[PDB]
Amino acid sequence: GKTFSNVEIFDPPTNYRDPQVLYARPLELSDGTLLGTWENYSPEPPNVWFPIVKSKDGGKTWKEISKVKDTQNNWGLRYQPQLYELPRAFGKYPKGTVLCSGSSIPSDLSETLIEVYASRDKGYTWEFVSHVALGGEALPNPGLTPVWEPFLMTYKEKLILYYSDQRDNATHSQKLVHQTTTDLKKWSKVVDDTKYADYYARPGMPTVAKLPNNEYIYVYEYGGGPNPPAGSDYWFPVYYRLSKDPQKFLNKAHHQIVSNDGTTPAGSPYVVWTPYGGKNGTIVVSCGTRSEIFTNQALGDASAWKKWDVPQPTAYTRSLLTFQKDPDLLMIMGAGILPPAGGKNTVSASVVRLSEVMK
Ligand SMILES: OC[C@@H]1O[C@@H](OC[C@@H]2O[C@@H](O)[C@H](O)[C@H]2O)[C@H](O)[C@H]1O
Repeated sequence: GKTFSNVEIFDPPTNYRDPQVLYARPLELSDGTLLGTWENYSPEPPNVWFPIVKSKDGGKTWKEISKVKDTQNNWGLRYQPQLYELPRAFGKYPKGTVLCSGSSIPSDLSETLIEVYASRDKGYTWEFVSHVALGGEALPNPGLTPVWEPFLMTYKEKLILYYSDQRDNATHSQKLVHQTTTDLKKWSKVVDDTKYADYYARPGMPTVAKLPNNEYIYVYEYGGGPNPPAGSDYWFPVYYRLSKDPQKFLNKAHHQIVSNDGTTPAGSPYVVWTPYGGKNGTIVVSCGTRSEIFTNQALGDASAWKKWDVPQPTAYTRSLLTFQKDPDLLMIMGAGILPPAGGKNTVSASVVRLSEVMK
């Protein structure tokens, strides 16, 4: 069988710091191998690292094959890891190089630094590549200037790195931006992807997927979005935008995700698209406060969102991956909840079939 539920990837030592683990991310390589990483809250020193686990049987079993370490700052690689495989060469880094981006942060949380590291041997060894974005104190409070949450994607001859940015702290509590590169060393000026005029709004957590009508869907949580539910005065509903040019979401109309039964997903979303289910494929979205997946088989039409149960539990920024040799297969991977986590977080995954789940 290719499907499985709740297979454990990592059970953290008892001495790891709340939340112990968080922010799981998967990656499929062109040879079918899977890589996985997460925020790894070990007792320091040594400075924290991003572990790299590898599966050769479609995620049934896993083994750690390396650690991505901060070799530049004597801080550690601490938050918001993101794995990505180059689909083409950039500068001296050929097609098939594995990138691991993430934020390097000293233990005292006084600064944030989004880095790119590269592996030329499919995840066994790593080398620093470049510093992308420096920010201030790593607490999500209005007025601080941190940067967070890198997400990578290619577009033609460019690689784009999307992230969350609090540096414009006289105008936006947080906004969403990107930089681009053609060689993985020189990065463009910051470009805005999504921002709202009320200072207290905090759009965050960008992820992106390519649709088969040559548009891209750009998904994020809209901190401070309208109509918080009774008894809340600030929430993080999931919104998205559509654009033929993925450098230009800023000027595109936004849409909230709401399923046909009225469910409003919120918190730390993650989107993928898979060439399965019909001529438009299937867009799949997870959010960080519910266990279901949300699907759209109409290229992001706002009235076509569906919702389906899966056996993988709710988790912060629960992530998604679709298998290139079988688009019907969906991996859902998580590393538990935001602290306080009560010592309960583990890193785990399920593989489901959209054909079975979508009934
Ligand atoms: O990833 C660990 C997590 O990051 C910090 O918050 C960042 C905050 O999270 C999103 O919801 C927003 O885009 C961003 O400002 C937390 O302090 C830490 O637990």
